[PDB]
Amino acid sequence: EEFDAIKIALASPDMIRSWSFGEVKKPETINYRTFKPERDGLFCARIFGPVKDYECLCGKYKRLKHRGVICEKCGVEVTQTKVRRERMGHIELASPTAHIWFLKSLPSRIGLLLDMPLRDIERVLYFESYVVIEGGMTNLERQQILTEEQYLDALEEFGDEFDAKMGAEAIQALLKSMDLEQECEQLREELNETNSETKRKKLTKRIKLLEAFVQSGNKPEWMILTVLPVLPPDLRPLVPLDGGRFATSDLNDLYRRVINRNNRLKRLLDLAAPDIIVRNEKRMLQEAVDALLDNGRRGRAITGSNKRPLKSLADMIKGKQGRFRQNLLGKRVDYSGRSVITVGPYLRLHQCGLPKKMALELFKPFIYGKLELRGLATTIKAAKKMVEREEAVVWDILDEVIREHPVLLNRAPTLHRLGIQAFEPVLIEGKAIQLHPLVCAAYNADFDGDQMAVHVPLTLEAQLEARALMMSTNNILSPANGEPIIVPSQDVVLGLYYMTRDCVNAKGEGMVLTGPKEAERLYRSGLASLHARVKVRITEYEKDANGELVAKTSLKDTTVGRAILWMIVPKGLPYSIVNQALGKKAISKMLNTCYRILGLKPTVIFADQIMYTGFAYAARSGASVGIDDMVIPEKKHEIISEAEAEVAEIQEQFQSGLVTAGERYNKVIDIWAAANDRVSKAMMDNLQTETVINRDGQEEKQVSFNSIYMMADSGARGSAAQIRQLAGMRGLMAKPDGSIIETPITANFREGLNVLQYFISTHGARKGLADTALKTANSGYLTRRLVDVAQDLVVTEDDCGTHEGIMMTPVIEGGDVKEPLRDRVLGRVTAEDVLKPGTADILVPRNTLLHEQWCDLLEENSVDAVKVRSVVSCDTDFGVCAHCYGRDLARGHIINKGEAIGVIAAQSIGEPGTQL
Amino acid sequence: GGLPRVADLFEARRPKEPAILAEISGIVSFGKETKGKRRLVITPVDGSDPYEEMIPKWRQLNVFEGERVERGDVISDGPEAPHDILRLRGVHAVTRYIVNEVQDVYRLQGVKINDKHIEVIVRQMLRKATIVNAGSSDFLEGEQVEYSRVKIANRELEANGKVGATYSRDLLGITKASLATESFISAASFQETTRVLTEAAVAGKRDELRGLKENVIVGRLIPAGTGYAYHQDRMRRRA
Amino acid sequence: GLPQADLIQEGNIGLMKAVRRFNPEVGVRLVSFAVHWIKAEIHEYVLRNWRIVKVATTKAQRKLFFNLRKTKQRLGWFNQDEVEMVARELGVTSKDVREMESRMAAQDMTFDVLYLQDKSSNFADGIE
Amino acid sequence: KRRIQPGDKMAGRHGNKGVISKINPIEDMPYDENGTPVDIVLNPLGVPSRMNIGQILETHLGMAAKGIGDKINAMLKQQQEVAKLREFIQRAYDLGADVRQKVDLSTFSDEEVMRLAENLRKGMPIATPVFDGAKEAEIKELLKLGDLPTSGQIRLYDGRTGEQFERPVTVGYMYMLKLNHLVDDKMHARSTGSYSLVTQQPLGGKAQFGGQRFGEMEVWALEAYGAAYTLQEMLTVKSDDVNGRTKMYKNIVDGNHQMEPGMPESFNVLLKEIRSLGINIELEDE
Amino acid sequence: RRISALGPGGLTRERAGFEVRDVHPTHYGRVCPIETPEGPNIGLINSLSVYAQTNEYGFLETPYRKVTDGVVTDEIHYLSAIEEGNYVIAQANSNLDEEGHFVEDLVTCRSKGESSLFSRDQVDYMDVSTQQVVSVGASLIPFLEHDDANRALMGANMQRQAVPTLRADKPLVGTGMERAVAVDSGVTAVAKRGGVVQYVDASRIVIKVNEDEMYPGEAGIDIYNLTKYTRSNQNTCINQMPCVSLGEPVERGDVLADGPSTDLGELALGQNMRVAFMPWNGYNFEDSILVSERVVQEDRFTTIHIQELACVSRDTKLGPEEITADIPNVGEAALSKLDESGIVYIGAEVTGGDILVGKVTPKGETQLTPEEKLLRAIFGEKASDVKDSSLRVPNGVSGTVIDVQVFTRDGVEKDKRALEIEEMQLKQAKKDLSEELQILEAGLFS
Ligand SMILES: [Mg+2]
Ligand SMILES: [Zn+2]
Ligand SMILES: [Zn+2]
Repeated sequence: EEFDAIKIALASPDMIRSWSFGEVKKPETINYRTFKPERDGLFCARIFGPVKDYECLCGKYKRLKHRGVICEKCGVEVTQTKVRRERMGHIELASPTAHIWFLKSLPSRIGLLLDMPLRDIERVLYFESYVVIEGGMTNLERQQILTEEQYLDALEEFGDEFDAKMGAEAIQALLKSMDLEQECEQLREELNETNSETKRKKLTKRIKLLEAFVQSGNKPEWMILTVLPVLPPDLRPLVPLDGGRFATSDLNDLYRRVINRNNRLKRLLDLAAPDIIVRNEKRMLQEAVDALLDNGRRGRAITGSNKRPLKSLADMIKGKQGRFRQNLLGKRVDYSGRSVITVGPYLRLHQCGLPKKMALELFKPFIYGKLELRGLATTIKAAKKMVEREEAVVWDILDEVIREHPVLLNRAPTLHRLGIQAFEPVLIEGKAIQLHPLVCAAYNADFDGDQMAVHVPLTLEAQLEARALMMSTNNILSPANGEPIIVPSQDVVLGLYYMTRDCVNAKGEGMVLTGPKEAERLYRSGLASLHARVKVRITEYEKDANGELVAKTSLKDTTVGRAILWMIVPKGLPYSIVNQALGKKAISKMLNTCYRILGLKPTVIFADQIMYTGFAYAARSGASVGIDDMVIPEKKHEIISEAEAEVAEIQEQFQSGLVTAGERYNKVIDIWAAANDRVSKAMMDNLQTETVINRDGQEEKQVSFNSIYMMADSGARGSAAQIRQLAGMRGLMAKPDGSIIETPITANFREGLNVLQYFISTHGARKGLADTALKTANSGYLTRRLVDVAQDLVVTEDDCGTHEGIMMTPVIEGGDVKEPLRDRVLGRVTAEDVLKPGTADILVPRNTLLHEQWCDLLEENSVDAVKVRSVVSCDTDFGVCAHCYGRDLARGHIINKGEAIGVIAAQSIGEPGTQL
Repeated sequence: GGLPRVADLFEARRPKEPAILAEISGIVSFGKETKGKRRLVITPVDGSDPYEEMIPKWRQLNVFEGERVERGDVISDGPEAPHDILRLRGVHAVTRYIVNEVQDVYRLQGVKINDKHIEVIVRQMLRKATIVNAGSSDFLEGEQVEYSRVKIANRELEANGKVGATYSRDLLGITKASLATESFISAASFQETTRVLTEAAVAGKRDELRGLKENVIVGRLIPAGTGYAYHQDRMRRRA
Repeated sequence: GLPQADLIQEGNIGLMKAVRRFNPEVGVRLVSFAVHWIKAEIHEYVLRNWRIVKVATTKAQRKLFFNLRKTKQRLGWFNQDEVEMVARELGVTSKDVREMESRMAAQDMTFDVLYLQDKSSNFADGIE
Repeated sequence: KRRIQPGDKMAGRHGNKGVISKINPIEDMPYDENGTPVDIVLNPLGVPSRMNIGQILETHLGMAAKGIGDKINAMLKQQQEVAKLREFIQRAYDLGADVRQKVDLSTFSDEEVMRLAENLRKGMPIATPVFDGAKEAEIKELLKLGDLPTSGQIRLYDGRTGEQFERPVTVGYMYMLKLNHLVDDKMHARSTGSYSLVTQQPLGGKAQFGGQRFGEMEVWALEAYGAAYTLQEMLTVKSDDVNGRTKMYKNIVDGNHQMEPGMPESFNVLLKEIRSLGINIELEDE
Repeated sequence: RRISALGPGGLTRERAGFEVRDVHPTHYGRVCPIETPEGPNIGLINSLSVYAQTNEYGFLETPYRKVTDGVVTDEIHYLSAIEEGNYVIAQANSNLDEEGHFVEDLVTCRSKGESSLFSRDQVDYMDVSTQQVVSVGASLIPFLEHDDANRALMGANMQRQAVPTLRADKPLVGTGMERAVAVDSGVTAVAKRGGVVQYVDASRIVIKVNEDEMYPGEAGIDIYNLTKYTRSNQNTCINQMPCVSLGEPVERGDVLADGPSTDLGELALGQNMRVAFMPWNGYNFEDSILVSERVVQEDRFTTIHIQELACVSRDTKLGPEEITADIPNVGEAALSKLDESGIVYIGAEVTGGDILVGKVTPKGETQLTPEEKLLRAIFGEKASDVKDSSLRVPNGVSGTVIDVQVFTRDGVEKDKRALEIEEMQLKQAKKDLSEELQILEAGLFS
C-alpha cells in the first residue's frame, strides 16, 4: 500500500490465466424469474463471488462464523460482496486473434516488426489471401503473399514442402519464428552501408523497436491473443427496473457476442465441418474481438437498439468523459452547497453571509459531537431528532461551531487562483449568500442571478492552510502583475468624487476652520455645503527614515468635503492625496501608496473605511438620471446639412465621369467621418461646462454637474464613446462581410432610430454576441494546453552558480516608448554589476534584488541596459532557483522554495484570453 | 491577430513563407540552375563547404553575388520561423522574439502580464536536445534525449577528464512538448491515450511519482507548497 | 434485429444435422427434409439472444413468443376478455398471457435517475 | 404559495434584470412632500453604459398616466356630476399631435361613462407602438395635463433622518416582472448521502441530494495556492475513499479532526479496465 | 411560432459557422433579427415575423402595398425573397397625403439588397406597417427604438419567463398588441355566439343564445366550464375567472373569462411599481434591487405552485401489495390524517415526512442478533410479516392537499373513495344534462 512507481508492459497468457479466478463458458447473465446469476455465466457467483455479505447462493451458510467455507452444494465462497469489484475471469479462445491496438494504431507495431505493409497484414488477418511461412523449392520465399489462384498453382506443382496459412495463426507463427539479435545485426550493418537518408530513418525506427523489444523482455508473439480476460461484474452493472426493464452496460453484450462466436467455432471444429464455414466463423470471431477491444477503429461500428454505437473498453478511459478527466482529475465532493449570491454592504472584508439552514446542513457531524459532549444527547439518533426539531440550544451550539471555522467560496468558471477564497461565516436569515462588494472584481461576479459554491475544510491542517493562504485579507495584489486587485468602483467612486468636488459660490465659502471635525459639524448642521472652499488647519505625519512619525501643522486651502474625508486617511500619508477631485485612478493610487508606505492591515482598514464613506455619501448625494441629462448639441442639424450637401456635390461630380465610383465612396466615408468628429466635439463642448454667478455678481465658468458627465468623468461607469451614441451620433455601421455602409446613422438613442437604421445596427450586435459566445472554448483549450505543459515546474533551489542572463532595454515602436525600463526590471535580480565606471552609474552589486528604491535610483540617472537573471538560463536540474525567478508578485518579497510557478504562469497567461 | 495569433506563437507553427537565413559566414555566390532551383553556393572565409540552398524562383532574393555575410543574416525577407532563430542566433534571441510577439498582442488590448511567465513557458518549450556526436558518453547519435540528462552525463564525465557529448537544442510546441514527457501517466491523461498507452506498453516503461498531476491522480500530497517538506523527507529516507 | 451473419451460421449447423440423418431410400429431396432442422436452430438462437435476459424458458412461454406477434393487432394492453381468447386456443393460463405481454414491450435502457445509486452505500445511517 | 424574498430575480421589459437584496421597512424608504414612499429603488449607474433609455421614457409616461388616474380618482371620491367627468375624460382622450385614434364620448350613456371612469381610477392605459411611439413633447403635455412637473424629477427625503436629498430624483412607474428563478428551488446543501455504483462518488443535482463538482480548474487553483492538505482532503476523504470517509465521520463525531487517507476507488477501476484491455499494469513496491 | 435549423436533416450546433448565424438582408419582414437565444444556439433558432406567411412551396413571403402613378392603391401582394429584389420598396415611415401621394420628392427605399434615396416615380411597393420587422415578443416592448439591440434581445428573452401572480395587473404603458396575444393564445374563454348571460359562477357560465343565431331544433344555450387550479407543465397554477356579470349582453368573439396573466382580455405579465433611480447605501450595487415591505404585505408578487406525487401498488414474488390504513410500527398520531381507505383527506395541511398513502409489502425471512431478539421478546412486541412502504411527503416540501385521483384495474373492484369521485363526476354531468332537459320540457309545456 506504499508503492513507489507504476509499471506497464505486455501480458502473457500465463499472466492472464494467473489473474483469473475461473473460466466463463456460457453466454448467460441472470434468470428472468429470480434475479439469480446463471452458472458459469458472465455473472456467476462461483467465479466472481457471493452476491450478499457472508452468504452462499443456495443459502446453507448465512453467518460470519463460516468465514472461509466453500459451500458443498453451490460452491460459492462465504465472504464480503465487495470482492465482485476485484475478481477477474478469462475466456479460452478456440483460435488466436490479433490485438487491434497493436495493429491499427499508427504506426503499426506488428507491421514495423515484420517489415510488412499494413494492407497485406489486414488482408491475411481477415481471410483474403495467403502468406508463406517457410520456404519450399525456392520459387516462394518467406512472407510472400499468395493469392488464392497463386496458392492453387503453387500447391499442385511444389507439393506439401511449402507452408501457407490464413488468419492470425500464420502471423503468430511468423512473429514466433523471428530472432531479434540477428535482425538487429543485419539492420546495423546495412544502415552503416546505406547512403539514402530515408532508409536510414526507417531503419533507425525499426532498430529502436527491435531494441525496445529486446530490452523490455516482452515477447513479439504476445500481441496475438489466445486468452481473453474478463472485467469484474460490478464494473459492468445489470440492475432490474420496475416495469420489467433492465439497465445494462454494452460490455455485457460484447462479451456475450464473443462467447457465442467462440462456442460456435468450437462446435463447428468438433463437428468435422468444411473449411469455408470454419474460416467464416474465425473471421467473425476476430471481428467480435476487435469490436470488444475497440469498436470504432476499422470499419462500421457495431450499434445497439438506438442505432448508436456500443461503448467499448477503450472508450471508458479516453475523452472528456473518460476515467481520467471525469473521475480522477475532478470529482464531486461531500460537505458542499450552492445558493444565489447577494450583496452585503455592512460586512468586513474577511466575512461572508451564510444562511442558517445551509450551515445547519453543512455542519451536522460537528453539532452531533458537541451535543454528545454536553450530555444533552446520549445516542446519535437523539441528536438527530433534536437537530431535526431545531431546538433553541442547537442554534447556540451551531454559533459555537462556526466560530473561527472558515469556509471556501468558489464561482465557476475558475480562471485564476483568486476564484477560491476563504471567509469567516456570519449566520443570516434567508436563503441567499451575502458577498462583500470588494471581491466581486476578483470573482468577476455581478448580482443578476449568479450562483456560488461553498466548501467546508475538515482537518486542522486544512483550516490552517485556509487561514494562512486563502483568506481574502491575504490576497490583495494580483499574482499576474503585482497591481492591487481590490479597487473601489461604481457607487463608491461616484460618492468620493462628488464628495471631493468644489463650487465657486457654495454656501459657507470663506470660513477658516480649526480642523476636519469642525468641518463635519458644520456640514451635518446644514450651515455649509460640501463644495465650499475654506481654510482648515491640517496636521500630517511623515516617516523620516528613522521609523518614527513627525507631525507638521499648517493652514491649507481645501474644501469641506476633502477635510471630512481626511479623517479616515491613516497617519503617514501627505495631505496632497485627498486635496483634489478623486477619480477611480486617484483612489487606486491612494490605496497603492498606503500599501507601499504603511503595510497590509492599515490598507485593509483603509479600504473598508473608503467603501463605507463612498456608499454613505453616494446615498446622500441623491444622483439620478433623466431624459434632460442627455443634451443634444444645437449645431447638429447644420453639420448634417453640410455633410449631405458635400455628399451630393461628390455624387454630382461622379455623374459627369470626372471621378470614379470607388474614389467617390472613399470620399463619402471621409466626409461622414469628419462630420461625426465635428458632432462629437460640439456635443462634448456643450456638455463639459456650465455658467455660475460668483460672490461679485459676475458670470463665471466651472466644470458641469451633469449626472451623465459626472458618471463618465469620475470613471465609475461609462465613457465618451457611449455618450456619443446617447446624445450625438451612432456612426458608421459595417456590413456582415466587413464593408462600411455608405450612409451612417445620423440619429441617437434619445431621438430614436427608424426601422432601417435599427435593422442595419442589428448586424454588429449579433456578430459580437456570436464572437463572445464562441471564443470561450478556444480560450479554455489554450489554458488547458498551457497548464498541462507547464504543470510540473517548481522552485527547488535557493541559488544556482550561473553568471549569464539576458539584456533588458526599453521597447520603442514608431518613436513611442511603449514600455520603460523600471516596469521591466522591477523585482528582478541583477546578473552583473551596474556601477560601471565611465557612465557615472549607480553602484549596484551583483545578485541584487531590484527594489523600488533601486528602480528610482536607476531612473534618476541615465541607464538604458541592465542584465537580469532568467529562468531560461537557470542552471538547476529538474526545477529552477529562487534568484533566477525573482520577486513573488503576489507577496512582494523573494519567492520561497516549493512554489508551483508553472501553474501560476499558465493561469496568468490564460485568464485574459477572453478579452481578445 | 488575437487569440489565434497567440495560439500559433505558442505552438511554434512555421510560417508559410520562411525567410532564408545565413547558415554560416562566408561569401555568397550563385551556382547551378535547374527547373526552379537557384543555387546559393557560399565560400567560407576559412571553411570549404559550398552549402547550396533551395529557392523557388518566384521569390525575390535580397542578396547580390560575391559579398560576405555573417551568421544569422536575413535573405529574402519575410516572416521568420522560431526554429531558425533558435538554431542560428541562439536561445536568448528566440526567447526575446517570443516574449515581444506575445506582449505586442497583449499590449494592444491594454492587458498587463509580467514577462517571467512567458519565459517559464519558453523554458518548458526548450526541454529537448538531439545528440550530434557522442564521445565517451553512451549516447546514440541522432536520437532525441532530455537536455538535463545530457547535462548530468557531461558533468559526471568531467570526472577522469573525459569528453562529453555534442548536441543541438530543439524547439517543440506546447502540445508536442507535453506529449513527450518522461511520465506516461500524465501524457495519457492529457491527450491521445491509445497511442501513449500502446507505446508505453511496448517499451515497458515505468513511471515514478514526480509531477503534480500524477500525485493528484493517485491521491497523494503534491510535491509543492506544504507537501514539499514531506516529499523532501521521503526522498531523504530513500537516499 | 440480430446480425445476419450469426443467423446464417446457426442454420449451417442445422443443415449438417439433417445431412447426417438422411435416408436416401425415402425418395424425397433433402431440401424438404432439412427445412425443419434449419428453422429449429434459428428459432433457438433468437430466444436466447433477443434481449440481454432470456424471455421464454418454459413450454408455455415459447408458444406465446411466436404467436403474440401475429395475434397482437392494436398497440396497448389486452383487455380482460381478449386474454381468455388467446389463452383458450394456445392451451395456456391467463397468467402466462399477461406475463409474456409485459416481456414483449419492455425496452432496456443503457447504463450511463435513481438506478445509478448504490443502495448499500449510506455509511452514516449504518453508524447511527 | 411562494412570497418574494432576497435572492429572487426581477426584471423589466428593457433587458434590466436584478436580484432582490433587501426588504426595507416602510419608514426607511424615501418619501416625497406628501409622505407617500417609493416601492423600489434602482441604481441609476446601469443606464448609461448599457444604453437603454426606453425604461426612463416608460417611467416618465407611467408617472403621467398615474397622475391622470389619480385625478380621475379624486373626481370620483368627491361625487362630482357626470358632465365634468365626461369633459375631463374627453380632454384626456383628445390629447396628442395628429393621432389616428378618435374617441367620442357623446355616444356613451351615463352608466357606460361611470363604468369607464371606475375602470380608469387606477391609471389611464396608454399604447405606444414600436417605431411609431409617443414623442417627448407629447409626454410633457400629458404631464402638464396631470398637474405634474414636466422634468419628471421631484424632491425626496431620507426616511431614516428626514433630511432632503441634495439633487432631484427621477420617480415614476415601471412594469416589473418576476422570473422563474426562485431561490427556493436553487438553495441546496449536502453533508453525506449515497454514492454511485461504479465510481463510488457522490451524484449530482439537487433532486438527487448530490454534491458540488470540484473540477480540474479548482484543482489548478489549489495547486497555485499550494494548499496540499486541502487538495488531498478534497480528493480522498470527501469523494471516493470508502474507508477514509467512514473513519473521518467517526473521528469528527468524536471531536478528533484527524485524517487517514487511502487510495481512490476510481484508480482501481482504471487499473482493472486497463488490465481487461490485455495490458499488464501494476504498482511496484519500492 | 418557433423556427429551428436543427433536427433530422438539419445542421449541427458544433459544426456551424458564422455565416449561417448572421442576419441576412432577406430576413427583412420574414425572420425577427433580435429574438434569438443568447447561448450556443444563437444563430440557429429564430422567430417568425408578425405578418410573415409561407408560400405554396414553403418559402417565406411578406405583404406590401402597391403604388401606381405615385398613388398607393391600398391593395396587398405577398412577395417572396426572389420577387422583392427586383422592385423599389418604400419605407413605412414615408408620410403621405389623404389621397395617397408622397409628400417629398425623394423617398428612402430598398432595392437589390441595399437602401438608397429614390424619386417618387421609381417606387413600386411600400411596407404595410412599422411592426413588420419584429416578432410578437419584440413588439410588446414600449420605446423599443430607444433601446440597444443587445438589451432588446435580453428583454425579449426574459419576457417569456414571467410567472403569473395571484392577481393580474394591466400594464400602464403598452404597445397595443396585448389584446391579440391574449385572445389568440386560447387561455381565455371566448363566446362562440352572442346572447345574454343567464347564469354566472366562479366555475361556470351559461349563455342564452339569441334567436337569430340559433338552429331550428336546439335549446340555444351555451355552457362554459372553467378550469380551476390545475397544474401546468412548469408546476405553475392555471386558473380561470369570469369577467362578466349576470344579465350582461355579449357578442361573438367577446371574452367571458380571464386566463392566467390576463386582465379583462389583455395580456398582463407583471405589476406596476413606483420606482426611484438613486443609490441607497450600497444596496443597489451591481444591479441589486431594494424592495419595500409594503410590496410584500400586499402580496403583489405572490405565486402559486402545484406539485404532483404518485403511489403505485404492484405484485411481488413474495406477495401482492395492499393500500390500507393499517401500517405497523407507527402510532395513531401519524394515522390521524388518513381516511378509512388509507388516503389522506382533501384539504389537509402536510409537511415533510407526513404519510399521504398507506401501503404495506411482504417482507419474508430476516436475520436478527440474539440480543435484539431477546430485547424484542422482553418488550413483548410481536413479529410481523409486512413492511411499511407508504408514500411520504419529501423533505423540504409543504402544502395543502387539493386533489386525489385513484385508478384501478378493470378486474379489480373499486374502493370507496374512487366511488365518491365518480359520484361527483356523475353529479356534474347530471346537472349539465338537467339544464337542457328543463329548458326543453318548459318549451314543450308552453
Ligand atoms: Mg451575472
Ligand atoms: Zn451454498
Ligand atoms: Zn538559477
